[PDB]
Amino acid sequence: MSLAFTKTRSTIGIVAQPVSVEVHLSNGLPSFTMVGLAETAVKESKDRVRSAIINSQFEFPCRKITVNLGPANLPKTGSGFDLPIALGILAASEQIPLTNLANHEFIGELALSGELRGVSAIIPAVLAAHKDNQHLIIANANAAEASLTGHQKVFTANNLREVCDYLCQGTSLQSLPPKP
Amino acid sequence: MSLAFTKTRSTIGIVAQPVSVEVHLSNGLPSFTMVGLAETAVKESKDRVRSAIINSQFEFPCRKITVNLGPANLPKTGSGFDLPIALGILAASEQIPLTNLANHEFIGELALSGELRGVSAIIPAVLAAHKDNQHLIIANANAAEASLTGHQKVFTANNLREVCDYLCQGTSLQSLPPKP
Amino acid sequence: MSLAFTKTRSTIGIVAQPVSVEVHLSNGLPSFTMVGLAETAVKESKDRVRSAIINSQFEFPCRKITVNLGPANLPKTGSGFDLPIALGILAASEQIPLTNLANHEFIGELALSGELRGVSAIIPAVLAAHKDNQHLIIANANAAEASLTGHQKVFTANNLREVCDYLCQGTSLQSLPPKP
Amino acid sequence: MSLAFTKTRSTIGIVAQPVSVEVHLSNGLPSFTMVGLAETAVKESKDRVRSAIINSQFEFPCRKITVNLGPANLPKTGSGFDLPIALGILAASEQIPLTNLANHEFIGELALSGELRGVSAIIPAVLAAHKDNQHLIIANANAAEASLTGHQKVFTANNLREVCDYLCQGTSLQSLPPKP
Amino acid sequence: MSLAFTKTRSTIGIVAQPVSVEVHLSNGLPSFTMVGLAETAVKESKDRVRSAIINSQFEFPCRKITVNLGPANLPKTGSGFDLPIALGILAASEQIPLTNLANHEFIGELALSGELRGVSAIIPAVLAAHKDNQHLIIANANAAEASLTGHQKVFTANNLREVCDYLCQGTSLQSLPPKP
Amino acid sequence: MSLAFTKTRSTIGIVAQPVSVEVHLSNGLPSFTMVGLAETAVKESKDRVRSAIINSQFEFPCRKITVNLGPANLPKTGSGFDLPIALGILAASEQIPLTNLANHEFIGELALSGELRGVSAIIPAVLAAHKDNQHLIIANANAAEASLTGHQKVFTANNLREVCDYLCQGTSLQSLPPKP
Repeated sequence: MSLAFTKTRSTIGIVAQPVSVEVHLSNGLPSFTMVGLAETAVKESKDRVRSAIINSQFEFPCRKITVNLGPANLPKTGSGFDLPIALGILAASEQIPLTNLANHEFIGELALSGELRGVSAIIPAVLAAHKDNQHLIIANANAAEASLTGHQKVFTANNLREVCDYLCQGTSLQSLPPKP
Repeated sequence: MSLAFTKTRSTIGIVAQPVSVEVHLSNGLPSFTMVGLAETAVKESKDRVRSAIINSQFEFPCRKITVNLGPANLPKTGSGFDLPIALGILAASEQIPLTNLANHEFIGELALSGELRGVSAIIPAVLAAHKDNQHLIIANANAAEASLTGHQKVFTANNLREVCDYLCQGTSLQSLPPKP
Repeated sequence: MSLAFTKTRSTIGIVAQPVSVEVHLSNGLPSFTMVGLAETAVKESKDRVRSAIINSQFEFPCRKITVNLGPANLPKTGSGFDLPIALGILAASEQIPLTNLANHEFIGELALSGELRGVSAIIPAVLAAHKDNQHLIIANANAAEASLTGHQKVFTANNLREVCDYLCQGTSLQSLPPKP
Repeated sequence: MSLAFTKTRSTIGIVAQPVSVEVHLSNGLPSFTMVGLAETAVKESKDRVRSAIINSQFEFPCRKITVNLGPANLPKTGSGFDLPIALGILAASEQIPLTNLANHEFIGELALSGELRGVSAIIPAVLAAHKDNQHLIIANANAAEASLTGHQKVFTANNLREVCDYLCQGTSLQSLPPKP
Repeated sequence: MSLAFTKTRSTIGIVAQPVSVEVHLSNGLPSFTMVGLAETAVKESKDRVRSAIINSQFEFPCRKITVNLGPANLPKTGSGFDLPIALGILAASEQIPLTNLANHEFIGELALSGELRGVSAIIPAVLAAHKDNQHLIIANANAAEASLTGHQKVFTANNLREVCDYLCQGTSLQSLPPKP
Repeated sequence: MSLAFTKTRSTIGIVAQPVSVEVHLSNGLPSFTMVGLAETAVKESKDRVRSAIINSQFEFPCRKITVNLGPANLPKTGSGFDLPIALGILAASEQIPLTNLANHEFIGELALSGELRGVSAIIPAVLAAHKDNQHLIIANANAAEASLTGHQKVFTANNLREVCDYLCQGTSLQSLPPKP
């Protein structure tokens, strides 16, 4: 069977509580289910992620998908849950080796072309990821904001193809710009 | 490809936050998903855009239509998203050459005849468009309001066919009144 | 094509905003879609219009109906939108020549037999139609209330067949009784 | 044709406004639509009346029933709309001659088996039916409250077949208020 | 005829209002419809009744059930409507002699297996049953609370099959153990 | 037959009322019904439990599931109802002997891999289970919180297979950490 456990961060107040996106593909009819108290802003990432995956020259599963963005108590608010979901889908469809996601935290928003967009309130997530020793991968638009941290384990990408190539083969991504 | 990008502006308060209308025509059955936090454009812009496209002697895709409006975490209020969405559908269906959509914004609401009615609070959009060096193509009913600025590279249109010809061809569209 | 426009009024407070009912018949399956922020009272006019057209010895289209009500950002409240919509459907289905609907403004709801019924707050609509020099056609029940103002160029009908006859061949259509 | 115009009264505040319950059996698949701002306590009248009409040895049409009860903009709120709706449905089915509902106002809900039940706030309906010159009909349970007025033309009954007889062949409901 | 009039008591304020649970069984496709102001806790009772009936080695009809618990204007907020509904459905499909429900008031919910459970605020129901001289039947768990009154004629049971046998044959379920 | 009961606790106020979980597998089409006053956080457990059962190398019933968690008046508002539901489903589908669950109480949510996660406020459940003398089984993440009571019979586990072996085979494992 195939299931993937991607990591990310959700901000509640000042602390970015860890969140564990958990995709799981079944053999039933091609539905799409999201649980874990997903707010409307994050409950509509279904079609957005579908388009961002199809447009990046990938195979979007024709299978019963079931995302589980939850510790079931915490409601999810931000819009940065598209990159974790897309990478979880790809990893659970065997298009990405699941061992690449060992210790990475992904935060990003996907357009309909696969291009990544900048989420808001990124600093708490970067601080939490640094404190947890995890690698963080964010959209280019947040590179300027996260440059202050000066943490050497943060990478920024332009689109989903960049992140997929980095995970599968490690093409160096883009690092973060120098501290101001 | 079947992916098109368009630009418009949503007015919250006094600022006109740029919006990125993204249309992606998939291969499934007829659908018109409109992700992005639209309130009254959700289920109303669909039918107006469909009828305006059909009545202007255009092919309406018999596919799964996914429309994603600008930033995900930004409620979108006005009714002027019919022209950007219609042009995005036409571009994604190749009925318009999308290589000429880069420098132009679009604002307006479409009737069922393909005619362009006048949206409210338009001058902020003109200011923003000129600041960014973009052509702003608005409905004829807002020509009076747009003429105050006298900004060059701004235009106004009677119906959707006028704009589609101004893009496919290069016919001068309407210009603006000199300064009534 | 199968596309007809009608005019009516929407009374809020002391001002009767102009509303342009727009009807389009497409080739899809049977359906009836309203647009323009129509409230429950307005949005429930579908069945009333259907039965009023059917019982008046007219032909109700089997096509997909699509009614767009005037400005897309103005909620519609009154119940007098049944007559404009019925006339729009008949005009779009070629049952009526649509040149007659040029300068007239129609108000008044429809019973299930095709007979017209009165609607509250009719004086502002009469005033607005007077300022625009538009032939107003209202339900016969509203004659006893409108005629007190002694305003001419306003005609009152009892059933949809009467209005259709007046538009097709100018068969009188009664008139507001003397001020008495 | 298939149409019927029953009558009843709706009580808001102290006054009881006239409410013309109307029916139209259109050709098509089985269906049932209750137009006219009907609240839930009226919207279950669908099943209530269907069961009453199949438990009173009557025929329930297999046609697209369309029960409109206006004035449309009046928020019907009571629950004694089952009897007028059932009578109108029967009349539109040519089971009850429609020449008998000319001067009869009906009130009182229907039990699942056919027996009429008592609705609250009946006195204002009695007062209005007195100030219209109508044969007001109520459930037997309301005889105690109708007696206080002592008015005539206030016949009452226990089940549907009692009131169907008072209309078709067998007159003399013979349940006038106990005391003048 | 597949009809059954069971009875129960609804408690609002201090008085236990009478409730007449009425069940019909049409000849259509399988369905289920609860009529009246059935609150959430009541309308979920459909599956509870179905499971309790199936597990008790009874026969669940494959018909278009239609449960109506009047009056239609009194909210049914309690949860002890499960047992009366199950008994009515059984009696409708010639599974319980209808006559045996002559003067019995049933209160208490069910589980999937059919075992009865206690309900809150039982004393007023017993007081009303004594006043109206009905053979009240309550859940076994409610026996302890229904002792302070000390009224006779009140029976208790744990399984729905016990009540079915008592109604069909008569087995003296229990005797409401006395108090000092 | 295919009916299985499981026990758990819901914290309402300061007390942990028992919540009997009941699972019924009918013969109809594949479905899933959660009867009882279950909030979104609880009725979103269908997908979680299905995925946890499938991914643990178990068999998920291809039947009309019907989950009831009584009483039908307590607003079940916890987040650790997934483990009792999964255990009940497995027992109902003759996958776990039903005699094992006769004395144990279960708590803890599930992931899409079957691993158990830590619910909030486990202490009241431990206190109530000790008072009633039931073997409480909780997720490993709650071991630290459950250690500060000193009560034995608080065995823990990491995934569904662990608890299944604990019941089926008897591989008792894990326990409260010493007594800090």
